[PDB]
Amino acid sequence: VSSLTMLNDTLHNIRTTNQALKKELSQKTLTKTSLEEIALHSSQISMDVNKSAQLLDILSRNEYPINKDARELLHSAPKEAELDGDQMISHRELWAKIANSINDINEQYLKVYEHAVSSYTQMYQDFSAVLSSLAGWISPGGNDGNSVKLQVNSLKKALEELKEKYKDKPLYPANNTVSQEQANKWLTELGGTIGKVSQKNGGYVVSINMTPIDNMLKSLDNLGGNGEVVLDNAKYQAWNAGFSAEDETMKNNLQTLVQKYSNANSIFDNLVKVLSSTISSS
Amino acid sequence: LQLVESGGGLVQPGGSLRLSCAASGFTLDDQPIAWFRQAPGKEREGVSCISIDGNTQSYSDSVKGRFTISRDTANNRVHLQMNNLKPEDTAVYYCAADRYTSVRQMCTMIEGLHRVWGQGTQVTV
Repeated sequence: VSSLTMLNDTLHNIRTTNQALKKELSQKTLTKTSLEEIALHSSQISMDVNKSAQLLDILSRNEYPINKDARELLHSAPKEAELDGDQMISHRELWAKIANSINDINEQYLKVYEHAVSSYTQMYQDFSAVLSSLAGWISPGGNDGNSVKLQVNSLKKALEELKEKYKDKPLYPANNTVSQEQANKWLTELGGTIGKVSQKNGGYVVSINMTPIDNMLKSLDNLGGNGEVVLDNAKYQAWNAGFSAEDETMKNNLQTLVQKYSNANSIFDNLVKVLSSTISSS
Repeated sequence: LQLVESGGGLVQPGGSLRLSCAASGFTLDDQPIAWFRQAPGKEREGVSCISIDGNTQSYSDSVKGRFTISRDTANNRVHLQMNNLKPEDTAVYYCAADRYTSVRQMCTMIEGLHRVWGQGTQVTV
């Protein structure tokens, strides 16, 4: 009885926080500040999820009844939550089934894509920082104004430590390992390009796909030279185009991850709302 | 296709000017933009530059801290806010477009890369 009102308040708390999170994700450019806010909102959602998980265990073992009408509301719950109403399951089971749905959506959807977005964002921010410093490695060169001199080795090392830094940082899961079949199944449902399956000791992991940065490093290797190379403006333009093309690729990959994260919020929002309606009807 | 500067004129030491780069049949947003200046009998030098996305700005050594470059994508313009104008800055100021570069976070002051130039506006201190 008191649990219900506590749970209903906890559920609305989760709804507002979720909406604040969605505003953070619709922003054009995710900054370090943006990631910090996203992190806070997520830890708040987990705080109320645990609070909810304990109130539902109470309702489950007490066998608080969810009346016919109230159960039918659950049919509006998102298909991802795997909540249907009524048919034949006890009050104990339904309360537990609701707690699992909240926790599973938060653990397998929210937290997962919140980490993926965080990982790829941090990498892209460091990548964009290298591109911002690109003029530092470019010099006039030839005395006619038709050439430019590129510090190929410096720029090469800069991109290679970028790769070294995120070479291991996984997209999914944030820490643990996963079976080959499941790591592939998470990658196949992501978009193939963003991530790569890699064996992290006893198990597997979906790690950041470094092909965009490997493509840039190979463009630099194909320039030759021994530290510095003189490029005519036409060749500089061609090379520079390749670099900006991979920036668009990674920008695109990041937008895809943020969309998966955004889609997860929509799932969670739909569930929490439906649960509030069901709670209010008991 | 025309690059076009404005905002010049005669000011005294410690004063300020706000140069503007505008264009016809040409969007300054499509490539990096730089400001050059040339005193009457000296070599043309670079002053500052701004990247395509506007989040990156560079300034020559003899200009840092005092000047500020920004983009006005709304009206398709680039501004150069020159503050505490010391007498050395007397020169014709040009804004130029580097059409070779396509990376959006970078900008250079290399004259050879800029092939679209404005007429220039006189500044005197």
